[PDB]
Amino acid sequence: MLLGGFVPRRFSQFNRDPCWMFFIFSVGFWLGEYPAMMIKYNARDLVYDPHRYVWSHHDDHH
Amino acid sequence: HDLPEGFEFMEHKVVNKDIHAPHENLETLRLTLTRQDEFLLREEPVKCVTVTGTNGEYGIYPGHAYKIVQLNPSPLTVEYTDGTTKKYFVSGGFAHINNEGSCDVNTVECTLLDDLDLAIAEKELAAQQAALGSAKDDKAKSVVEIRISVIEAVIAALKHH
Amino acid sequence: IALAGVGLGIGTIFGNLLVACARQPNLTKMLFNYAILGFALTEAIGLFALMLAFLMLFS
Amino acid sequence: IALAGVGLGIGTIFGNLLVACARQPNLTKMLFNYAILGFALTEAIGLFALMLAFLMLFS
Amino acid sequence: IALAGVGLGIGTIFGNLLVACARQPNLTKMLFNYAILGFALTEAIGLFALMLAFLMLFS
Amino acid sequence: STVAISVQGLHYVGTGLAAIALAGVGLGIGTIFGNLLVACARQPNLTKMLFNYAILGFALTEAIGLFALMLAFLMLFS
Amino acid sequence: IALAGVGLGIGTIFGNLLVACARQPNLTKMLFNYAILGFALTEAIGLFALMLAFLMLFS
Amino acid sequence: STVAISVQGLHYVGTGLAAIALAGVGLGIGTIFGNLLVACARQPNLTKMLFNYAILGFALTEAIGLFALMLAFLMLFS
Amino acid sequence: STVAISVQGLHYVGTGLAAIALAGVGLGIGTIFGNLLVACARQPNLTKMLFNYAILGFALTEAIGLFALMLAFLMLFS
Amino acid sequence: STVAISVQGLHYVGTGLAAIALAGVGLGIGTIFGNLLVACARQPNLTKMLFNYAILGFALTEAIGLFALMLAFLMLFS
Amino acid sequence: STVAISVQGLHYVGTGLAAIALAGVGLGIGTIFGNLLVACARQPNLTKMLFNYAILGFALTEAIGLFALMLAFLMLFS
Amino acid sequence: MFLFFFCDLFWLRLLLCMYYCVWSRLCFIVYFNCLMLIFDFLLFCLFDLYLFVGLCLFLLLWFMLFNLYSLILYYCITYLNLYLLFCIVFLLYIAFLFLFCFLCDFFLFNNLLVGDSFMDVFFIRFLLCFLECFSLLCRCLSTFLRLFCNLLSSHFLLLMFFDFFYFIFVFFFYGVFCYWFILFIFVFCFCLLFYVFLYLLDLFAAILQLFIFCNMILQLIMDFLLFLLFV
Amino acid sequence: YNMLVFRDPKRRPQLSEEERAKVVVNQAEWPEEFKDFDPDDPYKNSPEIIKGMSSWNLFLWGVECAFIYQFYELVFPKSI
Ligand SMILES: CCCCCCCCCCCCCCCCCC(=O)OC[C@H](COP(=O)([O-])OCC(O)COP(=O)([O-])OC[C@@H](COC(=O)CCCCCCCCCCCCCCCCC)OC(=O)CCCCCCCCCCCCCCCCC)OC(=O)CCCCCCCCCCCCCCCCC
Ligand SMILES: CCCCCCCCCCCCCCCCCC(=O)OC[C@H](COP(=O)([O-])OCC(O)COP(=O)([O-])OC[C@@H](COC(=O)CCCCCCCCCCCCCCCCC)OC(=O)CCCCCCCCCCCCCCCCC)OC(=O)CCCCCCCCCCCCCCCCC
Ligand SMILES: CCCCCCCCCCCCCCCCCC(=O)OC[C@H](COP(=O)([O-])OCC[N+](C)(C)C)OC(=O)CCCCCCCCCCCCCCCCC
Ligand SMILES: CCCCCCCCCCCCCCCCCC(=O)OC[C@H](COP(=O)([O-])OCC[N+](C)(C)C)OC(=O)CCCCCCCCCCCCCCCCC
Ligand SMILES: CCCCCCCC/C=C\CCCCCCCC(=O)O[C@H](COC(=O)CCCCCCC/C=C/CCCCCCCC)COP(=O)(O)OCCN
Repeated sequence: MLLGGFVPRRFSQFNRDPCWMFFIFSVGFWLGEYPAMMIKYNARDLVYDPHRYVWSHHDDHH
Repeated sequence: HDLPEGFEFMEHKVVNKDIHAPHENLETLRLTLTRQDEFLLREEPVKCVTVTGTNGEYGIYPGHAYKIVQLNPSPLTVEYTDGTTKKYFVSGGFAHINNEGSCDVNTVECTLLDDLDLAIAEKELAAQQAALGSAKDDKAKSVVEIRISVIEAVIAALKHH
Repeated sequence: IALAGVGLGIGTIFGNLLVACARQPNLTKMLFNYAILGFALTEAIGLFALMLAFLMLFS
Repeated sequence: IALAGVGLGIGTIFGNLLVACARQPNLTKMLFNYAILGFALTEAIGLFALMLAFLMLFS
Repeated sequence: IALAGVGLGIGTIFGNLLVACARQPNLTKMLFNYAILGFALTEAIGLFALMLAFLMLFS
Repeated sequence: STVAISVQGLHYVGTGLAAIALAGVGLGIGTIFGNLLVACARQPNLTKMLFNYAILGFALTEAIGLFALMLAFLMLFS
Repeated sequence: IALAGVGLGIGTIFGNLLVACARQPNLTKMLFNYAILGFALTEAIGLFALMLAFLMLFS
Repeated sequence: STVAISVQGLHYVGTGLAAIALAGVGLGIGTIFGNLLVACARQPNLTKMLFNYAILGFALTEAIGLFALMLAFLMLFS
Repeated sequence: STVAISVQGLHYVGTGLAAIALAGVGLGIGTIFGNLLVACARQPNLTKMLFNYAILGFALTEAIGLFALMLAFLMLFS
Repeated sequence: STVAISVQGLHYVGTGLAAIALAGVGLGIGTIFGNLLVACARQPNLTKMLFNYAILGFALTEAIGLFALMLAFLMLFS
Repeated sequence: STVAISVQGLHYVGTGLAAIALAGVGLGIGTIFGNLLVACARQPNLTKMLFNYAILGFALTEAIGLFALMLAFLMLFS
Repeated sequence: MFLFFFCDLFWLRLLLCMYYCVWSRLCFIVYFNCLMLIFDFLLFCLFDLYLFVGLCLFLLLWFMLFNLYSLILYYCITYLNLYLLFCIVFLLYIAFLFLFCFLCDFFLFNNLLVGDSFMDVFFIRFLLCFLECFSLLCRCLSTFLRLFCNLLSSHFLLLMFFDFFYFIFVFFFYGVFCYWFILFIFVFCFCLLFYVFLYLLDLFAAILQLFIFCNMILQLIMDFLLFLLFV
Repeated sequence: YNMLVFRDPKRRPQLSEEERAKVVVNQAEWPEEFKDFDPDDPYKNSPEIIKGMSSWNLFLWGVECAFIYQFYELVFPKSI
């Protein structure tokens, strides 16, 4: 119902409560998984599967 | 020297209802009919009142939304919860409808439809029609047209019933 | 699709009927008859569209 | 589909008729006659479309 | 698509009903009877549209 | 390759479309007579002049209808 | 496409609801209930269109 | 392979579509006259100035209909 | 197999569709004048001022119809 | 059997359909100005303020037509 | 016999049909602004609040246009 | 065929056990109208008009535990099947209808014959009666269909938008370092705004649809209730 | 103030202006945590749950966990 509870005023206060500490850790995970995906899936050495045209989900579900 | 305001003498103030208030189902309407500063009905409970305004006819029943109506020369009907109808004829004025369950019809002249006569209207209509052709100027023509319209409305009301 | 213009037309008649009744309820018995008359005409138009919908559907 | 507008147009006439009657119940006869006039005029277009439909149906 | 007209027509009836009652709350019963009469008459046209759909989908 | 095709039945489709325009005309007639009644109730004294103007509105709107109808018949027989 | 005549019909009801509340605000409850009734009936028609839409989509 | 096709009867279809453009034109004209009657009823003394404006609106609306009609006939003769 | 086809007559269909846009434009213009008559009968002292705005609205509303008409010419002449 | 077909003239149909969206824009503008004329006759003192808002609606209403107009060029020229 | 066909020009038709959805959005915006002008004249003391509510409604309508436009670009490219 | 699976509420069941081992007041109810059926005093009903309160509360709780938490990514609405919702609505609606019918009071159906004696019985009143008796079952069907399809459509839209957001965020963030960074920033702000708007809309609609799911049943009940006046 | 949709509750005043003006404020009696109290930042002086553990440290911890989750297979791949 969103009635009350501890509300940090800014980022620096998220360490003033264990629940908000876990929340900021989770937010860090959420936002930091994106740069990791950028680096991993846009890497120079990444190569498409040579057999990618052998089979695809499009033919399977069709 | 605190001049008592003339309205203060009249303690029967108007009962206006706040918007947020809970609804009430009303079975009667408090009608207040007035002629030339003389009331014929004092907050009389009635079932409904029919009034002919400028745009058209209006049938006011209890709980009708707040409104202001500019009446025109025409009959006015009042039907009580008992099942009795009383018909007047008005020449003009205003009707105030309140959502609280009140209706104040203040007319310049309100007379019983019975008091009116048919032959008198007919002869007056003929005289006005004759005088319309001999109207001095545009203003006279408009005045005669106003008089003719009133007479026609009276005749129509009489012929209706 | 012609029925779309018929069913909508009927609703318009009844919509104005409610306003007319809310203005002069004592005339409801008269207005209702006229409202029925309008429905008897718009519905008749729908029959013509229905007739074609049936003739082609069975020919 | 041409009948969609025709049927809707009739509803408009018989919609305003109720409103007009309540305002001036003394003029029901004159208003009713005009409403019938409008209905006939709209029906004329309806038959024009109906004629085309039948001609293209049995041709 | 015929349901588009029926759906709109029903909403128009209720749209007039709401204002009709606000004008005369004392008649929230008489007006209501005519409104659902309208819904049934308009829904009747929808049955034909659905019937044709079911008479062609299963054919 | 060059291919020229002449479909005879297409003229039916064009004719039906021209008939649809009649709906915009037929509905327009109702609008004029829908407001004529209100005007008569508002100002009964002008029951005559308003009627003449309404007829004029019908004429102009009807004329548009015939213009569309001419295309409908031309393609029906050609 | 039948949903187009449904969404508009719903908008018409609520559009009239606000005016009716503005005219007879104390009567909001009865107006609100009748609006829900009208909304329910209009949605029922739209779903019949969805029933056909899903029947054909999976056929 | 390259294939060029020339379908003849299509011009009937396009012409019919242009005819539908007159539906709004017919409706629009009816709307003007409908409002004219109410305006005359409200202000009966202005039976000429309102009439002049109504004619102006019809002329402009008719021009739009004529624009569409030119395409309707032109395609029918192409 | 790969097949490339080039139909000539389709341009008629697209042209007719563009004309339908005029239906709204024609109706929209009628709406402006319809309100103009009501406005004039409600405050005739501003008739000249109201007329100027109505012309402005007509010019803006008309401009849209030209865009559709331009597309019709582009496809009709291509 | 696998068959791939490439019809060249279909972009005309898409362009015409996109142009049809302009009817709503034109009608919307007409409604805006129609209400403007009525509103001005009611509160003439605030005519200038009403005019600015009416133009704002036109700016926010014509923009939608451009998106539909944009799609026409993206398909007409491709 | 089994025949599989792939028409490369059918996405134009789908794109055009999606673009037609903007006709409702444009008219909806016109209705919002038409009422805004009427309301402003009625109660000019609340112009700011009415203006904010009109913007809110405009944003909601624009979002629907984006939904319709979303299906247009997707089909146009995909 | 017998399939063994489990609902997606085990964690929520654990939380309910942990937090509700002790009593707590409830003051906010999604559908409060099931507790106040009579608004005019001195009116009382001999029918068990408060029987629906427990089912209403349980249904609200269950559907809220499912739908509201379904916004969280990868959360599954285990009951999301058209015919399963049909079964639920059938149970509730038909149970109340058979409660009214088992009363063996035929006069209760008099209102089905719409209208007054002044209208043709066979060609007007009777047709409308048929249509209304059809409308009852249509109301049941409409309730279940609306509940199913609102959820399905909202979640389809959310999945599509999230896919687009992931695609652009992952494969086009490098534009921040390029000369066209402004376009990417505009697109990213637009996507964030749309994300927030979609989440708010879904949160509000999930609760509104339950209001309406319970309101349809309460309306069915009210259509056959008669109130006596105390004297 | 707000943090996303979470709004900080605010206590309604109970004392009238006349009574309020007669109140003597003595911050010496106040706890060290709440001195120079500011409604817009009541937790500025609130002690940390873990000494030396900043919010940014936890955010970076989460980022590192995400990086591990995404990159562990890249260094220690396993067969199907
Ligand atoms: C052949 C292979 C094996 C399978 C055989 C199957 C035979 C089938 C026959 C034919 C049946 C045809 C029809 C089938 C229709 C199915 C429909 C269906 O599934 O719909 C979905 C639907 C999903 O429901 P749901 O929403 O998920 O909620 C149900 C849940 O149970 C949660 O709901 P709930 O929380 O409301 O439930 C109440 C709950 C309230 O909460 C609790 O009580 C909490 C605990 C919950 C337990 C239940 C959840 C199970 C979670 C997953 C499994 C847990 C780990 C198992 C590990 C297995 C390792 C191999 O209380 C209980 O559950 C009471 C049981 C508590 C047991 C405690 C035992 C303690 C032992 C301690 C021993 C200590 C020893 C010390 C010694 C020391 C010595 C020194 O299923 C049902 O509604 C139930 C279907 C059941 C149908 C009857 C089946 C027949 C009975 C089979 C019994 C087999 C026993 C032998 C197994 C041996 C191991 C292999
Ligand atoms: C108000 C928002 C509240 C949240 C609401 C809920 C959530 C809503 C959703 C949005 C949340 C946004 C994200 C949260 C904010 C994060 C930034 C922040 O505030 O930092 C506080 C913090 C200061 O607050 P504090 O509590 O006083 O901290 C105490 C000290 O910082 C000292 O810290 P300590 O005591 O913990 O000690 C740590 C230790 C250790 O500190 C460090 O480790 C320093 C950081 C080094 C880099 C490590 C990676 C950092 C994370 C990047 C990826 C994050 C992706 C997600 C970002 C999401 C943004 C939307 O310190 C040192 O040793 C100092 C470093 C000395 C070395 C300097 C050179 C570094 C070289 C790095 C090489 C690696 C580069 C990569 C390539 C390598 C290739 C071989 O400032 C920083 O430290 C930031 C530095 C880096 C900035 C860029 C980070 C990514 C972009 C963030 C944009 C945020 C926009 C917010 C707009 C708000 C409008 C109203
Ligand atoms: C009454 C109204 C309640 C409103 C509550 C408002 C909540 C506001 C939340 C703000 C944002 C929180 C972000 C959390 C991030 C967690 C970590 C993470 O990575 O998640 C990303 C996830 C997914 O983000 P993503 O989709 O970008 O993930 C990308 C991952 N890949 C690329 C692999 C696909 O974020 C969410 O989906 C969070 C949405 C929350 C929506 C609100 C849910 C409300 C209903 C549940 C309430 C539960 C209360 C229970 C209480 C006890 C009951 C007994
Ligand atoms: C004689 C004695 C000898 C002893 C020798 C001991 C040697 C020890 C060597 C190092 C061991 C390291 C073990 C840990 C790392 C394991 C990594 C791994 O396998 O990951 C694979 C898995 C992934 O496996 P995966 O490969 O299946 O995942 C990939 C998935 N896809 C493909 C979809 C991307 O990684 C993780 O899941 C990492 C999760 C995070 C790990 C760190 C957790 C820290 C705590 C955070 C929660 C608490 C926060 C509280 C905050 C608030 C407080 C109030
Ligand atoms: C050892 C690391 C050294 C790091 C130095 C980095 C310097 C970079 C300077 C230039 C940056 C812009 C480059 C623009 C072109 C990039 C093109 C691209 O993606 O190429 C990838 C390089 O891209 C990457 O791998 C990096 C992607 C992005 C990395 C993001 C880093 C962390 C960002 C954190 C964001 C957090 C939020 C901050 C917001 C700030 C602004 C509001 C390499 O592969 P290609 O051969 O080009 O093609 C592959 C096809 N098979």
